[PDB]
Amino acid sequence: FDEVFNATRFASVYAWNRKRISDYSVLYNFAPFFTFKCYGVSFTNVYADSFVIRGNEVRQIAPGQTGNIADYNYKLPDDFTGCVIAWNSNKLDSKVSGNYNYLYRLFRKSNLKPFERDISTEIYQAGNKPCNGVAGFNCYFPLRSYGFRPTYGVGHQPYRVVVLSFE
Amino acid sequence: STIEEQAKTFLDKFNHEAEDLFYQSSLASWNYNTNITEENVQNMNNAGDKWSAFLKEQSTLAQMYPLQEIQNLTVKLQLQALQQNGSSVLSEDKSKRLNTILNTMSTIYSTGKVCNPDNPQECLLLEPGLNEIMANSLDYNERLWAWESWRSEVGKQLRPLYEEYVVLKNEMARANHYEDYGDYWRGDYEVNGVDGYDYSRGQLIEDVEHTFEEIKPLYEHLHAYVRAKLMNAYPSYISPIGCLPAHLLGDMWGRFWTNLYSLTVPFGQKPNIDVTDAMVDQAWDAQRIFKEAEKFFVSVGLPNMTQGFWENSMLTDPGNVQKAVCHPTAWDLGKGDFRILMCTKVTMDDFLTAHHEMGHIQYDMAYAAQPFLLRNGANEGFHEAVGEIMSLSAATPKHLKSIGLLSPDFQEDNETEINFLLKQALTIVGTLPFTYMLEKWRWMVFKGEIPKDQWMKKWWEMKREIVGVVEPVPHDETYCDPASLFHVSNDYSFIRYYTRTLYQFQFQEALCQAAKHEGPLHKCDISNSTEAGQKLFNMLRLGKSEPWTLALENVVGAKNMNVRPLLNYFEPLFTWLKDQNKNSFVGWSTDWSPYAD
Ligand SMILES: *[C@@H]1O[C@H](CO)[C@@H](O[C@@H]2O[C@H](CO)[C@@H](O)[C@H](O)[C@H]2NC(C)=O)[C@H](O)[C@H]1NC(C)=O
Ligand SMILES: *[C@@H]1O[C@H](CO)[C@@H](O[C@@H]2O[C@H](CO)[C@@H](O)[C@H](O)[C@H]2NC(C)=O)[C@H](O)[C@H]1NC(C)=O
Ligand SMILES: *[C@@H]1O[C@H](CO)[C@@H](O[C@@H]2O[C@H](CO)[C@@H](O)[C@H](O)[C@H]2NC(C)=O)[C@H](O)[C@H]1NC(C)=O
Ligand SMILES: *[C@@H]1O[C@H](CO)[C@@H](O[C@@H]2O[C@H](CO)[C@@H](O)[C@H](O)[C@H]2NC(C)=O)[C@H](O)[C@H]1NC(C)=O
Ligand SMILES: *[C@@H]1O[C@H](CO)[C@@H](O[C@@H]2O[C@H](CO)[C@@H](O)[C@H](O)[C@H]2NC(C)=O)[C@H](O)[C@H]1NC(C)=O
Ligand SMILES: *[C@@H]1O[C@H](CO)[C@@H](O[C@@H]2O[C@H](CO)[C@@H](O)[C@H](O)[C@H]2NC(C)=O)[C@H](O)[C@H]1NC(C)=O
Ligand SMILES: *[C@@H]1O[C@H](CO)[C@@H](O)[C@H](O)[C@H]1NC(C)=O
Repeated sequence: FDEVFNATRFASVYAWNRKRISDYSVLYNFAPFFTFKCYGVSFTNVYADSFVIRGNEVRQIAPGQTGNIADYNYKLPDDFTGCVIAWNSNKLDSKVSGNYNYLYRLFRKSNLKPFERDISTEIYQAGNKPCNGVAGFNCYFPLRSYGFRPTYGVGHQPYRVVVLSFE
Repeated sequence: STIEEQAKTFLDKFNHEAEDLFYQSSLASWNYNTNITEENVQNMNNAGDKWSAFLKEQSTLAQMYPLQEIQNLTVKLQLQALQQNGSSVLSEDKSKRLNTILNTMSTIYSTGKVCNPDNPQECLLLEPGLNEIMANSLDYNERLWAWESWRSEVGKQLRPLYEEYVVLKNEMARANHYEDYGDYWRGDYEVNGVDGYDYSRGQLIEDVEHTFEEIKPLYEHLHAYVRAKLMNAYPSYISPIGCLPAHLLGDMWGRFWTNLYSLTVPFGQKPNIDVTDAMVDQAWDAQRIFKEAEKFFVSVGLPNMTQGFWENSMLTDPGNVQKAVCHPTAWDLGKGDFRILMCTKVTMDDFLTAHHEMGHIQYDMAYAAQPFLLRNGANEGFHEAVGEIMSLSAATPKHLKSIGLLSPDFQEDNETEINFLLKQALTIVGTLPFTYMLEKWRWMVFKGEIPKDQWMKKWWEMKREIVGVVEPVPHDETYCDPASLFHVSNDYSFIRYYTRTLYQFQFQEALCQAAKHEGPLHKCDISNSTEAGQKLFNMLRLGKSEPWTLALENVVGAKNMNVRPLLNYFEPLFTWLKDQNKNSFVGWSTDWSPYAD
């Protein structure tokens, strides 16, 4: 647990760290935890995924939602069993002149399947004339980046999310 | 993949990149405006030119989607607001020449000077010192010297430049299928293809001309009153059947009549409502003001301030070396960052400018969810109207005596409210004829109905016929009087100041009617009522995504601008004026002139 809850750096949304883990009371009396509304409960082994997203997107990590995160980046099934927690990291994950080392994807050809991870980096093709691996007209590069800065309103700041799964 | 999915996909990437670059540029401009140096100028111009280049490239790129196939509305609105060729449709030489004459006109207006006729080494600029004589002096000869000399020594340098600014602008606008520059300007109030809320670029003229015909019965009476009062401070210079000489009107152009209040005050023995002493006697600092403003705004149902607004804002004047720009504004830096820049004192005018600017900020906060290109008022006149109704409502005794600045006793008489209404009319009504007439002149000049050897003739004919103001010295065709105004020589549209004055009172009446008000309209305060807040938010949260003729109906109940709320506002003053001009001659004749004898 100690590793992915307080580490020095977190992972980006299109490629999230995954841990198949081989004490719950301590996580509570801690950092503000701006949301702790889980579902499965009021096991053999557990997985613990984590990533960094925007503020006003945290309401999309949930069963049966829609957005550029729950369609191309991270989707939960309708019978979700683990839970989710999310909190603020505005002071540890932002810097003047932008923190361009966090990425997310906003173009894809088919919506994600539950519990899937997409690392591919092919040039997206919107038009009908094929692109053949070079940007330009109707062919884009699908990985943009948050420009995290400290002088953002709550909702555009970086938030760290950690999902625990059950089985 | 038809034609529309491609436009949508392209708009996504545009939104992302534009949001980022815009935040950077606006942060640079803020950091320069609050702390002036020599490196911040460069740190601002760098981002400014980068943003302009990005926008130009994206506009050139967005021309490949034929507008006549997009079937949605918001997609079409964005693509159309992005495809605007603007300037640069001209050749290179013409674009460079237009930029050069624009710069030369702005420089001439800014740094021109006129000096005394008996000591020519004692000149004085326009801003600190010329329009201080016009607004304070009570000498006929001094005001006449100032008025004549400004127009004769600066207006005569702007004519040969204006004569070709007109040609170049007309040609640029004709190269965009617009038929003249005036049509390009009116092309902001246009709605096309909504089946019930249409509006042509040619109906704005008709609607302005038809709603101005119902203001004349009040403007004529205010005119007669101001004239019969000026005839006691400059005896034997005004004629009781003629116009008003153009140099006796309070400022260099006569745009506002608000400096004549010390001369034409109805009841001069009753002091006006002015809370500056009771604010100092309670140690009201530069931060209790904004707290009370936020309290007023959250009372009706609107949100709080973002808590990033309190820390980053520059509310007071800074320390020893932090030279800034002390002009109150509201900044919308983007990405959820809203700020206020003003150097507040402990007075009463700042207590109202606080509410004005926070109204601007509330409008900016309401529609921050729309796409990038659709973040603005519904047209040119909505933002300032929304900002102004708050200052209108927060300056009434029924609100001051509940904040805590006035004694709970001290009921007000009727003479005090006539004083208040007359001071309001001297700056609200006394500026509608001027605005309408100047914009009519510019439209007729651009259209081609006034040949370039009849500009001053028509200008002074219309001034005598519409505004009721005669010139004190004949002006031949070598002058250019309109270009001696900021908006004319700096290429700014001017019709917004006329539609704003109507939207503002329509909003105020529709909001006071939902708060269940009973008295006259000039006593209403929308505070402490939730229905008014909801009715205002249901239009604030729209932005430019809907045609303005629908946003106006969401609040008021009509589709076009009306004028009945304004006269309903001024009714008591109207009755008093109609009973104070029994002996005078209501109206004016266009033949008398101060030199005809
Ligand atoms: C989260 O991790 C941090 C370090 O990554 C822990 O910080 C340490 O806390 C202990 C006890 O408070 C101190 O003795 C150490 O000096 C701290 N380390 C540093 C570098 O300051 C923290 O305890 C962890 N908290 C939880 C709940 O896991
Ligand atoms: C206002 O601007 C001035 C100059 O543009 C800033 O002064 C310098 O700021 C840099 C920024 O890191 C410092 O390293 C220098 O030591 C400052 N020098 C002096 C003489 O002040 C100033 O910091 C700016 N204001 C604020 C609040 O940062
Ligand atoms: C194209 O038009 C449709 C309707 O004409 C828009 O559909 C709306 O989309 C928003 C955004 O998801 C929804 O909240 C609304 O509920 C939709 N309306 C309806 C009636 O379903 C669509 O947004 C338009 N295209 C774009 C890019 O905005
Ligand atoms: C906007 O300006 C351009 C020129 O800068 C006009 O001309 C077209 O530009 C496109 C650019 O790719 C060319 O492909 C066309 O051949 C040009 N000529 C046309 C379309 O007749 C363009 O027409 C202007 N459009 C608007 C709406 O003003
Ligand atoms: C303000 O109110 C006073 C209070 O009545 C008005 O005074 C009246 O004026 C009329 C004029 O026709 C007289 O007939 C009444 O006798 C007056 N009242 C009293 C009690 O003597 C005054 O006219 C009002 N002023 C304005 C500008 O409306
Ligand atoms: C808005 O209404 C509230 C409550 O109805 C007013 O607040 C109270 O007003 C009563 C009546 O004077 C006072 O006795 C209380 O002390 C007030 N409470 C507070 C916390 O101030 C409030 O004054 C009204 N606001 C306006 C602008 O009229
Ligand atoms: C506004 O702020 C005050 C305290 O500053 C708080 O009590 C109030 O609940 C806030 N209003 C809203 C709508 O959150």
